[PDB]
Amino acid sequence: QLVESGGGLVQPGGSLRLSCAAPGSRRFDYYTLGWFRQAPGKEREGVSCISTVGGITNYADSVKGRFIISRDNAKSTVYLQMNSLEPEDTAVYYCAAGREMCAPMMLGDYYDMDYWGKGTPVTVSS
Amino acid sequence: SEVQLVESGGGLVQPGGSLRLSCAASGFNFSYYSIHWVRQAPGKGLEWVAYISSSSSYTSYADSVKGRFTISADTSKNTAYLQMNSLRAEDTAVYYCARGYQYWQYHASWYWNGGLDYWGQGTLVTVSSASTKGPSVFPLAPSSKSTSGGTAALGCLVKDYFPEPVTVSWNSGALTSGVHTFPAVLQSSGLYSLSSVVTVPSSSLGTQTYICNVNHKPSNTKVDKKVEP
Amino acid sequence: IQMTQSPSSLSASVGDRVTITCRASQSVSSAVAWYQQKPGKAPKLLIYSASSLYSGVPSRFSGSRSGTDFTLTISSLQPEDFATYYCQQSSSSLITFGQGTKVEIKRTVAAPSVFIFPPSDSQLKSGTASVVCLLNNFYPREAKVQWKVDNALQSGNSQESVTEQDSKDSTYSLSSTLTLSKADYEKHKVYACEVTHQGLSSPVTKSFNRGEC
Amino acid sequence: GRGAAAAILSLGNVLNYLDRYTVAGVLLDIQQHFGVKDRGAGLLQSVFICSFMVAAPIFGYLGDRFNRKVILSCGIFFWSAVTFSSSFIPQQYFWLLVLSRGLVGIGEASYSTIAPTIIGDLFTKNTRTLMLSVFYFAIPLGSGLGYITGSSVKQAAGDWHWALRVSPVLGMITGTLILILVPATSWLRDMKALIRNRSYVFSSLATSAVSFATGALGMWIPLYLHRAQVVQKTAAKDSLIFGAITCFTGFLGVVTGAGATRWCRLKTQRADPLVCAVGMLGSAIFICLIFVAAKSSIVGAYICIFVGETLLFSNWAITADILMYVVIPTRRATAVALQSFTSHLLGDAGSPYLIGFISDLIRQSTKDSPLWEFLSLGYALMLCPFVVVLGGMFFLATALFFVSDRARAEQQVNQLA
Amino acid sequence: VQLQESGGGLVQPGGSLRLSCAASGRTISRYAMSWFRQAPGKEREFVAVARRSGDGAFYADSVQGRFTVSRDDAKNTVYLQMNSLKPEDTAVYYCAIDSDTFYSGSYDYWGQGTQVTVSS
Ligand SMILES: CCCCCCCCc1ccc(CC[C@](N)(CO)COP(=O)(O)O)cc1
Repeated sequence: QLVESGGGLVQPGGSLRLSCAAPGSRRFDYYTLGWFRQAPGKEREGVSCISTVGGITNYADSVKGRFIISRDNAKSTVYLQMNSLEPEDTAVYYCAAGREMCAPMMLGDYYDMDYWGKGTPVTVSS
Repeated sequence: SEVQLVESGGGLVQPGGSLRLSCAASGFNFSYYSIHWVRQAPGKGLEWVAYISSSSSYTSYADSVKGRFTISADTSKNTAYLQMNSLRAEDTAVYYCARGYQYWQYHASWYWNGGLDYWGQGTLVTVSSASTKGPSVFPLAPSSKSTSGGTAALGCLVKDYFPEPVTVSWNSGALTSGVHTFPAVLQSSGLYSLSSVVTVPSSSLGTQTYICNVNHKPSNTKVDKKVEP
Repeated sequence: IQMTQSPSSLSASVGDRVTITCRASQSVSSAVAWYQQKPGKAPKLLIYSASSLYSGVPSRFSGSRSGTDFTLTISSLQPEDFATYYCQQSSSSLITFGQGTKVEIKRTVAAPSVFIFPPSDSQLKSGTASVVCLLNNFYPREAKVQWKVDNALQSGNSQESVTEQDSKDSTYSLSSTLTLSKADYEKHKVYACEVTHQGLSSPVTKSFNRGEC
Repeated sequence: GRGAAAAILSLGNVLNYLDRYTVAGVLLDIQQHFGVKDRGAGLLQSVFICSFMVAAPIFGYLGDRFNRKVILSCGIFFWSAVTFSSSFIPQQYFWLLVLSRGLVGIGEASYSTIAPTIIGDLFTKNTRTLMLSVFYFAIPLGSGLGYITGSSVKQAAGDWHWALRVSPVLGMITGTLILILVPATSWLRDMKALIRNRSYVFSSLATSAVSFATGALGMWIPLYLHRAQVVQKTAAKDSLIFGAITCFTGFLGVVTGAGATRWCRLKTQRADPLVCAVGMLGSAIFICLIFVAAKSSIVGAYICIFVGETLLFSNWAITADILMYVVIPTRRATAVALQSFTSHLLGDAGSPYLIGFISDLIRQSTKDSPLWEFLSLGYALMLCPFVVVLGGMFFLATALFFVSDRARAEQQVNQLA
Repeated sequence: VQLQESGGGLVQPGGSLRLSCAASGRTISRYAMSWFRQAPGKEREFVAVARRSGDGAFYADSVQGRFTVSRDDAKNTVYLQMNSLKPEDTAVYYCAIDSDTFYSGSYDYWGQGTQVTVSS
């Protein structure tokens, strides 16, 4: 699989940084990365994605200007830097890899992914 | 689409038998979530029973059901099944199915605790060794020892009925002020009983006729009784 | 395994402030879920992760942590907030629920009304004697009923039944039934029901002497 | 019912493919009833493919606007009727049988274009793929059953005419059942950009090479084996064996290719063209050994057929992945159609005729005896390894530009929106 | 174990009073206590009850809105604070202690009572 690391309890106005890694000598470079989230009352939704060659990034409408996604395929890792967290950002975060190109209005679709992770939870306290 | 969960399969089974309950889901992607089975006994608190994810390798049972129950799933039809074997008299309860989060074991911790989102509505499972029967009705007759400061009390008593419920009325719905019906009590024998009481002014005992009217649906019976000193 | 909830029953008035405590000792110790149930329905997720409000729940509920204890708080009770409340923990591959605390309505103390009813003749024809002792319109709920057959105490052969709270009087009623065989019934002279409550300075006794009519 | 619709359409496809290869299985017999030579016996497949190639886009155009059940039923009825009525042609008229092949081509083009849309619109995003897989896995089965059915009926009745009459009955039945059990239901700016895409063009040329080899071999091998077995003086079981073999090589090739690609995608991002090229070169090495073993042994020829047969089919499901890896989402409708047309034009439209023509040209300059009758076809079927080697080279030239093409595609997609 | 009541006497109409009830030889932490009234020529009836810590205190219809109670387990004593006194309140007050851990009302240990008068 893929493996997610990070996650925890923060306070409003804090910050956090999650990482996803591929154990072994696997390279994960054909196409490989996007970040998703799920909350208790609602349905899963894509949060952001990054592209194979250029370094072209897309975010959803509700997280623009706060989250930042980045890639590093020398050591097979991907990073998500979350800032200015708020009590409605509390959820479980996942990591996925598929084949379709990186574009807007591709974020929300998660029925066509090849590999999924297992989750890491983030709680924003008061 | 709205999220729905519906149970089915509840009913009456004699001791030593077995049952199969079924929970059917509608509105979500069945293989991103897990299914939990919970039960509540008549007059007590909630208790957790069992757990299954999609892949039939994430399953779990509680200490008091291990070796007797068995849970399984079917993702083509979106259904979960619970198989109950070797039942006993202490399994009488109402059962609900609820929606989990599939990886609640792996990321439960110091600071998480995910929750259970949506619940079903419940099926009643009865475990008993009786035979259908009709209730016997008697009067609780007033007297001077039943009188208190010009206020008298009287009532009727219903005994030995199976299964529940029954219904009790007074003067065919006429008198509906000061009527108390108590919840059913289960004797050691295996049948239920209850009583109903009303209060009246002391003088009114000479002018009015009071009738206790008993209706019992499963055995199709009706009884009428007159109450007087 | 079991958590302890405190208090197991409390009474309050509309507009007041209520807090409930879940005390646990298992391998979470800092993350508890809280649910609500009304008579004859299904429960409803109310708070998760010890602090987070569910989706579409009124905002007057809150949860918090102190030491190893968790507390739930309602800041202004409303008529639809009279129910039973549970806490949940997940300490292994197992899950456990708490014991539940019930919230009722408060009023002024009312001493019960005590009545005694002997068997009818058809009860004797059946072969079983039943005696019914009745307490009516009292508050609070805690009360004690004792039986005396020729000034001897009986235990192990009585049953009690109690109604829910009244929707207009907000009072209680209790019925205690005592059963003997006909042979046992016809071998005594006096029967009596004795009642004690917070509102009675001395026990109230009601008697019945066989042979009268 | 939906399951009934899927089952009936799948059976329709099996019957669709059983009716292309009942002519190959009796080829040797036809060349004696009409007095023709190899030049004349290649046309029977060449005209079929030309008519199918030109018909398909028009019926795709029609199937969007009008009733689809009507058009499917009319197509099945038409080619069943023409196939049945073709088996009475008198000896003196050969051009009539070629015309019959053209008409059957039109009739099958209609169904092959329209049925996938009907299956696609009934189902949803998750279960559509499985239903389409069951639809498409009717190609090897029907293809092999063609050889088996033709040869078996000719064996039983004793007259090759009867090989052209069993199928129309089953055509008529399904043509009516598809009216009862089924429920009802600028391109120039793309061409100006799809010819500057080097990976797309090179993949299209490689697929055309595969088509050349497949069409020529699949029509001419069963007769060549018979000629070889006559020369050895130890001799219609050959077509039966060929059908039995192809029925299983069809599935084995695809499973092998998907497994190898799935593993290699986690080492580099050039997995698809490299796997395809390696398979093509191996298949060429093994194909070029039948024309040597058959002079000595017969079982060696069958084993070589097995291995080359299997390795030539491994790139069937990986060309669609290349096409959707390097082309943006609003040009794929144009790209698939142009690719399929071009695959037919340079593929097996004029391949069997060319093989037969060269065989006759060689033989006219040498004494006509069974030995040289066999050797002429042997030396005319050398052109399949040559074009397979070309196909391998084209897949390597695709793998050279794969990554730059993907980068251009991503820049375009994110710019447009 | 004895019960001592202090603070009874006379009050003018509209005044206030505060009386206390202490115990010797026992601790009132895990028990409940009750206050009763008895008028001359009248019987003994309920007035108020104080439970354990945090479990509230209950009043009756005849004293509601005027009186209150409180505990002090550090001094092992209870205190009743009576306000808005009226002539009909003139009576002898009794302080009693329940011995049950479930509040069933076993009033075993009683007191000597004390006189409270309202005169005009
Ligand atoms: C050593 C022999 C090599 C194998 C060749 C003979 C096998 C017979 C056979 C040929 C073709 C087909 C499938 C026909 C198509 N698959 C229909 O689309 C060709 O079309 P497109 O995909 O090449 O354009 C099935 C069996």
